[PDB]
Amino acid sequence: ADAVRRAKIRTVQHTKNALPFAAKKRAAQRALQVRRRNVRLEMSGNRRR
RNA sequence: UAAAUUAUGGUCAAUUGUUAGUAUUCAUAUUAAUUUUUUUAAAUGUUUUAUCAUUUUAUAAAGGUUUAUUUUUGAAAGAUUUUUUGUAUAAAAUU
Ligand SMILES: [Mg+2]
Repeated sequence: ADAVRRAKIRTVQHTKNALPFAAKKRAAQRALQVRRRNVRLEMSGNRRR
């Protein structure tokens, strides 16, 4: 009975903390995102002849 | 071919753990799997001016390809001084 109780709140905390955890791990990657690639400029740069 | 010189009148050792620094496993370690994790969907407001203008704002990517590199006198710094003057443009060297 308690093993299902441990499994229930782990999925309950996952539904609540899906949105705020996705914002912090996005901002943690943006600090390491020095000189991101612009993909629409490389695809327009390959189009030029 | 110098021929054994004669108080042997001083023996009682070494080890108390304190070091002038590349040290070797042909089978173990590095790689991918038994395991990876987390995101991202473009379409964009730099600003002051004397106003249809003028003053300040000098290294984004792909492509093409390089033996090598750095420092403006000029703009600013910057001053009760002033000449667009204050030695920047080069060499050796190693695919
Ligand atoms: Mg000056």
